[PDB]
Amino acid sequence: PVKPNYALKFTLAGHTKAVSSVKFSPNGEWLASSSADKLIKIWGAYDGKFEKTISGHKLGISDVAWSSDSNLLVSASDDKTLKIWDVSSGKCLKTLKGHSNYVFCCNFNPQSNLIVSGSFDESVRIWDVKTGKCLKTLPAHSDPVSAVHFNRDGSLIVSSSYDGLCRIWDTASGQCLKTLIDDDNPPVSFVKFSPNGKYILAATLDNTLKLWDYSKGKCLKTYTGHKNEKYCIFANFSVTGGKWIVSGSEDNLVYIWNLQTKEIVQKLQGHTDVVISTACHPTENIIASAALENDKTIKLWKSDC
Ligand SMILES: CN1CCc2cc(-c3cn4c(n3)CCC4)ccc21
Ligand SMILES: CN1CCc2cc(-c3cn4c(n3)CCC4)ccc21
Repeated sequence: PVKPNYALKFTLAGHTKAVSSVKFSPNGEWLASSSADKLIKIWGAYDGKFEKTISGHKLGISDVAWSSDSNLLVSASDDKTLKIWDVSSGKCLKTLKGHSNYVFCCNFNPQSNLIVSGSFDESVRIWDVKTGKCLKTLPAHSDPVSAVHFNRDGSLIVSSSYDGLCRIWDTASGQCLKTLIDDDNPPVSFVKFSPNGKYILAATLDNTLKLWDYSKGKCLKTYTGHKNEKYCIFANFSVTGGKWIVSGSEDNLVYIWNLQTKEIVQKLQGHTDVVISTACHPTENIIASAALENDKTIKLWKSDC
């Protein structure tokens, strides 16, 4: 396919403040959302049907992430903690304490025995899921950490920060293996590995996404056309159909680029505030998007390709 044709299927209302993050469960059945309203909500991935609310954080939530078996969630909160949740029972299994300021980002490793987190306190922490203990504190950056992500076999962590750096860490040793420096260093507002783990996708607050070969330490692709100067917006690799890059934008649109040609192939209209988060379904051509305070809704979009 040369262009996808995503169309709005469902609009999911329920959060009473800005939505911060949406994530599809690895088994494809569910969507989790986090919000400034201190809640996690679970929704059906295919019908958008509200399932349940998970509560417990004392302040807003900035991020949520699924374990690989789709049975657990981890959330990152302004209350300086992460919480590990059993989704079926709703129970908080562990409260991960150690960060000294807002926790902004989180992720399980593929094995899901570890959680990585990034904080306003400028550190990256690695946690043991089963014990709830912090295993390593990495002196990762000199400004708030905007994103953290494990690669495909969990051996590496990538982190990004308003200090303008992306760094690659050895999970086991905690050593910094790579620092990515462009010809300039605008604040990096998001980063994640490509599915094959050979690239990293990095968002910067100069309306630019970049695809890096992080080993070579060189930029391969650049994506522009959207607006991103203020917020940390999630971006994605869409791989179920055509190979796209997907991102939210501060002009209330979802942007989709051809990964190879860097050309915009679709802009999804519907939201009425900044689209802060997008997620791509693991097996179907489905995108979830979520918006900030003036909108508060989550949208599910489906394409034939
Ligand atoms: C309520 N607000 C305002 C904008 C915003 C942004 C985020 C966020 C978290 N993460 C990202 N954006 C990218 C990687 C992790 C969370 C909460 C909020
Ligand atoms: C990744 N970075 C860059 C700037 C930033 C800002 C905040 C933040 C959240 N909240 C505040 N600041 C005040 C009330 C709630 C969290 C993470 C980050």
